Amino acid sequence: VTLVRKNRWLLLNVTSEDLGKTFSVGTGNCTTNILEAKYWCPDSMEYNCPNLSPREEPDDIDCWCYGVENVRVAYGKCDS
Amino acid sequence: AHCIGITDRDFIEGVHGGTWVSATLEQDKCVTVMAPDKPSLDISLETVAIDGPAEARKVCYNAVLTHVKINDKCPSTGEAHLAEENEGDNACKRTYSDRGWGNGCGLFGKGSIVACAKFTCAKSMSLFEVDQTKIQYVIRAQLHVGAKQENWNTDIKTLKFDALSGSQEAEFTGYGKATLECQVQTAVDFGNSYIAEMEKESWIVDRQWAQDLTLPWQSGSGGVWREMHHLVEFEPPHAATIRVLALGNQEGSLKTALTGAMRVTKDTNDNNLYKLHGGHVSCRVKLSALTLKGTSYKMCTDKMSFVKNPTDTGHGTVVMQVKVPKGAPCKIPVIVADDLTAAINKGILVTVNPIASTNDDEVLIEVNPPFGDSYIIVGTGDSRLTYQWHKEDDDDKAGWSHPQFEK
Ligand SMILES: *[C@@H]1O[C@H](CO[C@H]2O[C@@H](C)[C@@H](O)[C@@H](O)[C@@H]2O)[C@@H](O[C@@H]2O[C@H](CO)[C@@H](O[C@@H]3O[C@H](CO[C@H]4O[C@H](CO)[C@@H](O)[C@H](O)[C@@H]4O)[C@@H](O)[C@H](O[C@H]4O[C@H](CO)[C@@H](O)[C@H](O)[C@@H]4O)[C@@H]3O)[C@H](O)[C@H]2NC(C)=O)[C@H](O)[C@H]1NC(C)=O
Ligand SMILES: *[C@@H]1O[C@H](CO)[C@@H](O[C@@H]2O[C@H](CO)[C@@H](O)[C@H](O)[C@H]2NC(C)=O)[C@H](O)[C@H]1NC(C)=O
Repeated sequence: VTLVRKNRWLLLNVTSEDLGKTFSVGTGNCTTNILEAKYWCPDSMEYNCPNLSPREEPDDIDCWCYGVENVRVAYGKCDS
Repeated sequence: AHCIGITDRDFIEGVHGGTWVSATLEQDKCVTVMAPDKPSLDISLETVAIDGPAEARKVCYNAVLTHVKINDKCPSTGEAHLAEENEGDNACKRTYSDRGWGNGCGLFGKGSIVACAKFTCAKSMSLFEVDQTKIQYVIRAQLHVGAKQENWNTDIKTLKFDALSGSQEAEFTGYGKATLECQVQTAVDFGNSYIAEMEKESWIVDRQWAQDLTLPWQSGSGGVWREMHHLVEFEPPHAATIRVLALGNQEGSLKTALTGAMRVTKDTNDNNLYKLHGGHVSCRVKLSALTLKGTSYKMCTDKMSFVKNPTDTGHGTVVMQVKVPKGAPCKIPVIVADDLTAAINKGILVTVNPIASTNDDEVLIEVNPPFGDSYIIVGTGDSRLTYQWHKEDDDDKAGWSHPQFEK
């Protein structure tokens, strides 16, 4: 995984190697469970990762963060 | 002379005193025009095509989606936006997703969500405007002079036409000239038709049908794709994501729909030339300027011989190749009589006034013998050539119409 600061947003750039992994981001954490994700290519996807409350269980999302604001996940579906 | 090489043939007969005749030229057919004291004229429709038709539209049937962006906002916090929405090369969709506790929203309800994707057209179908006036058609013309088959292609004058091209002259050295006023008649109305192109394949399609296609289309000269959403699939949204997928290649569907359409042959050499099928050309031919060479020539009196024996053409006519070793320049005397005694010509001479300008010339002569038993007689005296012939009375491939007089 690579995490980059782009303007107001913080970009979670993940691969198939990051499947289900949780990462410590600053004072909070972030998690992605995206089977679709493989390696980067123009056939990509980028969207928001909801900032959840301490006891907020994920609902209808495959990417989320606890205590981290303005994070978007991005991934590719191509093989290296 | 080339009509002999062509299976479907028709004979136009001119009435003595007339100057014009009317002929209908279909593709893959030939027409032999005969007038008294005039050399017979083979005319045939080679190709009917359109050259450089302006491209009206392009219709993408295979699209490729790249770089999908999705933005969202919790209920009652405003609409969600993307910069790609302003980008013309992007197909976008605005909708709403169920939000609340579980996806980081303090309110339960419909939250804004938008998806954008970079649209690239992998494969598109071209649609050309067919101009009635820019329609071109080519006609081969040739005379019956006595040329060997091996020479036909060099004696054939090629007449190029378009709509309102004016009359075209066909000038034959030593035999004058014939004039053709042609009008092209197409099978298809082009006021409501496009020329559709997919890969190497081409068709004639209806304009209204093509415009009504639920597919992304691009204007002439291009640069903008309209109605991209026809090849883009947005699945029902989740809280913060939407699965956006490019639709399947619509090549198959398009071809399927195109099975019920007339087809067009794209020219092999030129990428802009489109040859039409089934069209015909109505021609008016002036013959009064045609003349016969060797009218002053004395008749051949020397011993001639058959290079090629009289043979059926499949048109109910007979061709022979006669060698003239001595006597040239001279007229070759040819009749088709009832017997060896009579001297009345019952046959019809396609090669009007056959001549041998030089010695050892081999003159190809075509003649239409009468039905039943007859004798083909070339030359006179004891050295003359005779060949017994019989015409079956069975149906031949050649068509004969009523002789015509036009002032
Ligand atoms: C990513 O971050 C998630 C969010 O964690 C938040 O919480 C704080 C503590 C920090 O971790 C911040 O990063 C963040 O804002 C993690 O999910 C959460 O993890 C925490 C820690 O394990 C869970 O908290 C625990 O909840 C237990 C609930 O059981 C009891 O709860 C009620 C009261 O609510 C009790 O009355 C009942 O008896 C229930 O049995 C609770 O038992 C725990 O308390 C004990 O532990 C804490 C700290 O260890 C200690 O201070 C306390 O005195 C006790 O000893 C604790 O409160 C939380 O439930 C959980 N939430 C969800 C939605 O999963 C996530 O694990 C993390 N990911 C990784 C990989 O680390
Ligand atoms: C996510 O990470 C990939 C992998 O690094 C990024 O792709 C890189 O882009 C650079 C140009 O900026 C190129 O050298 C290659 O395409 C990639 N480099 C390497 C080393 O793999 C991709 O741009 C990232 N996604 C986003 C949205 O930033």
